[PDB]
Amino acid sequence: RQVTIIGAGLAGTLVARLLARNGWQVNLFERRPDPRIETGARGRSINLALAERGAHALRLAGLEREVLAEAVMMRGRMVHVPGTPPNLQPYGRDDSEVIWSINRDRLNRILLDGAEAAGASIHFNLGLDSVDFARQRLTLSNVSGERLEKRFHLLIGADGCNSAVRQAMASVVDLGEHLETQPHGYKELQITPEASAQFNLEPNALHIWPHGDYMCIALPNLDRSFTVTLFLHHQSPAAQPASPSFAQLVDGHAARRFFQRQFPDLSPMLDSLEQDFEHHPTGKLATLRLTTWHVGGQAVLLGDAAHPMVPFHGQGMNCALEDAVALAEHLQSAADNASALAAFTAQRQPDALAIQAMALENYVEMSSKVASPTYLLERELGQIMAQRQPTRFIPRYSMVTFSRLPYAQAMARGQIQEQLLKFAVANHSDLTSINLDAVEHEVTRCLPPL
Ligand SMILES: Cc1cc2nc3c(=O)[nH]c(=O)nc-3n(C[C@H](O)[C@H](O)[C@H](O)COP(=O)(O)OP(=O)(O)OC[C@H]3O[C@@H](n4cnc5c(N)ncnc54)[C@H](O)[C@@H]3O)c2cc1C
Repeated sequence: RQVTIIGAGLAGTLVARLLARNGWQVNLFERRPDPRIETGARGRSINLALAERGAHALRLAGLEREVLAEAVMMRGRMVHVPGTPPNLQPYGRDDSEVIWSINRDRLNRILLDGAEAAGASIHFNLGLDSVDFARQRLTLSNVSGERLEKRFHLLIGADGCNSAVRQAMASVVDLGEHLETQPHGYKELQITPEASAQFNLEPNALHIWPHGDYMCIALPNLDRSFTVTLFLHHQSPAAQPASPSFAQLVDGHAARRFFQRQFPDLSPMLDSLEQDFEHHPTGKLATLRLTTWHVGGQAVLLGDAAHPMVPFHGQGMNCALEDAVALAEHLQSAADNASALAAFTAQRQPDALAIQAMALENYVEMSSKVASPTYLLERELGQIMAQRQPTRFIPRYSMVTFSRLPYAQAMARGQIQEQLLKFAVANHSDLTSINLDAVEHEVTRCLPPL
């Protein structure tokens, strides 16, 4: 059984390992050069939040130990707001609930080694150009433009949010594609080990600078450098045309004044802010949903290729790793590749839609809009119910971040919990008019333990 994978990123390299371990002949093609070839280059790859979902997918592949050896433990959040230095807000309810920060290039190199150790052949410096589904052949382009034609039996599209495989599929089947762009862009910035230490930025934490309609978030690296992401409107809306947006930050000097005003404890650590701002492009935020992820038994999409999402729950990589495991499982036990791909799509598509929406709801949190009094009372009640019934009432964030519950079931339980809270608080001022024992009974009736 032979398979061709396009894209030696996170999902593609993991599924290569799993399939090769299961006895598949795996050929993996990647447009970029092999990052394991030693150069003088200082890598500027971002650090990623690896949660229990991703960690478990790596465990199944036998790689968790190697990845975590090169990852920084984030025990909690540091929320930077004016008035006092931040204190750690620890994760969940014990020490075992942490998030790991792993550098993208480090993870990629570990996955590549893992894929080759399992028997996969990885071919770099070759970009997928086109696919011929009738004759079962695809075309790759090399660095100078030479076009190489190859046979495939099964094509896995793991080539990212602008997947060339997906583009090829659209020419033979209606993907039912819907694109939802968001008004925020992002810019990746860097903190050196020296800057971070000078201003005492805690390495073992996730750092956030909230500011209503815009914000920054930073994740640590092994060498004490941090990667910072600014999220900010591309343009100022028609109302509030003076509100901050990238269009006002016409150059690095404007960027610097923006940070000095809005993020004063962060600006001094951004040594290369001006250059980073001008040299790096402003990224776009979008969600892309497809009704179908496969063409018969010939081709399938996974990871960012199948379901681009906004980066606001730190789950795109975690979802991509989950995808790789599921795809390998379905391909190993299916009647033909066509059955495997349909079964895989039916399992993972509802979960992808769920995290895409929950990421957007996490993204919608980033707003200057105040919390309703109703909302605050619901939150207080939910914290009490979480204490009294910790196996039934679990905040949706913890279900997503610290468990392996399928995304769609996390969203379903969150819906039940929110309905329960909405009716318990409906026409009550404060908490003292709410019968907490009666509410706890409703929690027991409506939410089975996990
Ligand atoms: C700012 C930001 C922060 C994020 N933070 C997090 C986080 O904290 N946690 C998290 O879980 N996720 C995070 N994500 C999401 C995460 O980066 C992605 O979901 C993840 O990288 C997708 O993995 P993938 O393997 O599907 O795609 P990729 O990692 O993008 O891999 C695609 C690969 O295919 C290759 N390729 C592309 N086109 C071709 C072609 N034509 N031919 C051959 N090869 C090709 C590319 O070179 C690349 O190697 C973040 C995203 C952004 C933008």
